[PDB]
Amino acid sequence: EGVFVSNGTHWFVTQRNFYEPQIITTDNTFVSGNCDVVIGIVNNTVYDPLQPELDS
Amino acid sequence: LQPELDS
Amino acid sequence: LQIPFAMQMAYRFNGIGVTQNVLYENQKLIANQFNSAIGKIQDSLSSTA
Ligand SMILES: *[C@@H]1O[C@H](CO)[C@@H](O[C@@H]2O[C@H](CO)[C@@H](O)[C@H](O)[C@H]2NC(C)=O)[C@H](O)[C@H]1NC(C)=O
Ligand SMILES: *[C@@H]1O[C@H](CO)[C@@H](O[C@@H]2O[C@H](CO)[C@@H](O)[C@H](O)[C@H]2NC(C)=O)[C@H](O)[C@H]1NC(C)=O
Ligand SMILES: *[C@@H]1O[C@H](CO)[C@@H](O)[C@H](O)[C@H]1NC(C)=O
Repeated sequence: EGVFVSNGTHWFVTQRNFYEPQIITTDNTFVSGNCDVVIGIVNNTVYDPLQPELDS
Repeated sequence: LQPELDS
Repeated sequence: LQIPFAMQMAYRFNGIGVTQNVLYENQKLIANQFNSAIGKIQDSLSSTA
C-alpha cells in the first residue's frame, strides 16, 4: 500500500499522503519475478518475522 | 502462530 | 510533489485494479503503445478535420 523511500542511509516503506517510515518486511511488501526485468530496482535487506521467532 | 510452537 | 513518471503510472494502474508490478514488468511495451497512440492523433488531425 506504500511507497519505498530513503533518507540516504536506510530504506523504508511509507504511506503516500503522510510521512511515516516503517522497516521493509515480507508483510508490507509482495513478490513478483526476479531482479532482471525491472527498470530502476535497488538492493536492500527485507526483514522476515518468522525465523527469529522459531529460532526461540 | 503462538499455538504452532510445538517445534 | 515531484514523483518519477514511471512510478506515477504504476499508481494509476493500481487505481484501475491492476497490480502495480504489471507496469514495471511491461514498461517498454506500455511506453511504445502510448508513444504510438500520440503518433496516430497527429495523422487523424491531419486527415479528418
Ligand atoms: C535514516 O533513518 C535511520 C532510522 O531512523 C537512522 O538510523 C539510526 O541512527 C541512529 C543515530 O542517529 C542510531 O541510534 C540507530 O541505531 C540507527 N538505526 C539503524 C537501523 O541503523 C539514520 O541515522 C538516518 N540517516 C540519516 C542520514 O538521516
Ligand atoms: C545487487 O546485488 C547483486 C548481488 O546480490 C549484484 O549482482 C552481481 O553483479 C555483478 C556486476 O554485474 C556481477 O559480477 C555478479 O556476478 C552479480 N552477482 C550475481 C549473484 O549474479 C548486483 O549487481 C547488485 N546491483 C547493483 C545495481 O549494484
Ligand atoms: C535515472 O537516470 C540515471 C541517469 O541520470 C540512470 O542511471 C538511472 O538508471 C535512471 N533510473 C531510473 C529509475 O530511470
